[PDB]
Amino acid sequence: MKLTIHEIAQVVGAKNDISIFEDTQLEKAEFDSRLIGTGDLFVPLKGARDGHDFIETAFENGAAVTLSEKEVSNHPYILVDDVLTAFQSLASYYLEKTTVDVFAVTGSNGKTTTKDMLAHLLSTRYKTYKTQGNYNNEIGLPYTVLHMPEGTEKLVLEMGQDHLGDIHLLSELARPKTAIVTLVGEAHLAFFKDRSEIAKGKMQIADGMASGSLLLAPADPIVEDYLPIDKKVVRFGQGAELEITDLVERKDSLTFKANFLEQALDLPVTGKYNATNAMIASYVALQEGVSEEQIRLAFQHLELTRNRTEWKKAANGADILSDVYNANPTAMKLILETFSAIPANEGGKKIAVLADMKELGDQSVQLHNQMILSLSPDVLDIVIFYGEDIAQLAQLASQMFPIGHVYYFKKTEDQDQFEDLVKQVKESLGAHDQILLKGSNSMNLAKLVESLEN
Ligand SMILES: CCN(CC)S(=O)(=O)c1ccc(Cl)c(C(=O)Nc2sc3c(c2C#N)CCC3)c1
Repeated sequence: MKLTIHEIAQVVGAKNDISIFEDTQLEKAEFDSRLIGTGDLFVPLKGARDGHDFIETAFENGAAVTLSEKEVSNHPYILVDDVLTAFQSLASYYLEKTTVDVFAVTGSNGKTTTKDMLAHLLSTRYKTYKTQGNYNNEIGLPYTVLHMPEGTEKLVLEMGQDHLGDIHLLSELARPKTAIVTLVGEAHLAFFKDRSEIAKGKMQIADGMASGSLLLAPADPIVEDYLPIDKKVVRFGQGAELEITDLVERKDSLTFKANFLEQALDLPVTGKYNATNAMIASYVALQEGVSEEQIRLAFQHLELTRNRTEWKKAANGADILSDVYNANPTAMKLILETFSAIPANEGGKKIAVLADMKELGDQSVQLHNQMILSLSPDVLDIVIFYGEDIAQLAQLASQMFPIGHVYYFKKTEDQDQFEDLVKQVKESLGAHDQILLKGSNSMNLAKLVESLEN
């Protein structure tokens, strides 16, 4: 980065002091003590287990200074009322000191996100950096910002939402110079309430933006009511200022033409949505002074962004939901709290498959049991456990849940009842059920996901 514990304290409001600590120039931030390095800034967040509980391991790992809501004794700490708020303010501040251009985008999608494409085009000319993975929430954005490489010219940030107001915060924090809203009214829209609201929330991407700023939004009527009053708005879709005049789809390729470009564009993916994303990514790419060719050239090669956490279907018209990345306690603890908000499909049955999360370290087993706090007999009807370190967690669930509502299958260097997990799951999973598969991606975990789908 480019900060100092003294500077940060100043920025956050170090309720303590700092004149006491050396004031060493920092290397970078981490909330995952297991990621901290020498001269880094530790930031203890409220995860599966509280972050503070890892401050000591932080320093043993390299921490130079640590954010904290309490006295740390014998270590450089910045005392604040709340770590996440402080972490946010630090990102907000950094964005002001970097004077880097921020491009906000809302709407992951799937194959190749508008976030990755827009970034891709901007790279051809400027040193750009983008939200890595799904770090598009109130923790990921500030993380992303601060992790920005030295001399970053264009920063493309993605902003997801779970509750109406989450994007208003993100926008207020990053102050996008430009923004894009792809939208797609959710189904069982967990936590949220309905399309019009989902639209009210994404449209908040504008709040932090300056007057006259370029905001791209769908032609879809459901946004009308929430258009900004003082921003330059461009609508995209059939009929709108920007529209796909022509599209052609091969078996696994695609070519489309945009009413503002003069030559079609090729994309190594298939979809009218990928088409719109690329189009909207380009229009913006142009505004930043990038030749239509550098673009057409750029799309030449892309980079499928491996699935992403989105619902799907097992040959059974069932509502799968395999999370392949983010193999950590907090991730699963949330991935659960969510999956257990959305009531059920048709019948009303809730299944949940869980397997070992590698690399949690020596405290792996202790870490898994922690999930027992996120498992409720009332909301979850059946819970299946696959793995080894997940064993004590299964035993705990079996004692908390109804008789027979839990299942456990072993998997080690000696055994692997994957065969039996298969069956059990098939038989257990009804054509009107929802099965959440979460946990480290393993060769087998992948196979099961397969069978389900066939
Ligand atoms: C990517 C942003 N979020 C998703 C957008 S997140 O859910 O993954 C999210 C948010 C905050 C934290 Cl603190 C974490 C996290 O890494 N927690 C972790 S890793 C690890 C432990 C642990 C805890 N407790 C115990 C030993 C190994 C994750």
